[PDB]
Amino acid sequence: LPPGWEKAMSRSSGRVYYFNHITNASQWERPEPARVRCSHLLVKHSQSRRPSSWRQEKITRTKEEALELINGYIQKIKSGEEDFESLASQFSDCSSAKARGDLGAFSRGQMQKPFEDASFALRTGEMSGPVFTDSGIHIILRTE
Ligand SMILES: O=C(O)c1c[nH]c(-c2ccccc2)n1
Repeated sequence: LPPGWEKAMSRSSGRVYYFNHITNASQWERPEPARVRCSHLLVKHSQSRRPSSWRQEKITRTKEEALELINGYIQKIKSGEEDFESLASQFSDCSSAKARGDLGAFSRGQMQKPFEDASFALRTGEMSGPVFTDSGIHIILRTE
């Protein structure tokens, strides 16, 4: 199995699924470049390094409330009810929101490590689960 992937058991259904401990992605089916290109949606919380964004001068939501918001956006994106770009534009606490959350291409050595590791472990087109850094909690979409 590719980097980060492990076989797991669903508590709900008792079916096997696969879980990636580097991206936090999970999927039902059984699943390195010099540069990748990613978009993200960042939800900040009261313990972020900078609890402020273009959306809200003072961010007061708890880390747990940020995680519920992230999980509801992942749900909508996976159901096809919303697309990732749309929710990044509206709700991301990063100023990249104005660019549909696009960060452009980057190599290793540039981003916070849990972000970098998640970005380089995703396949093209693949979205992470919740990824925690000192900025807050991210959903990451690898686009190249
Ligand atoms: O204000 C912050 O802490 C912040 C805003 N954006 C980011 C960020 C951008 C790209 C990758 C990881 C974090 N951090």
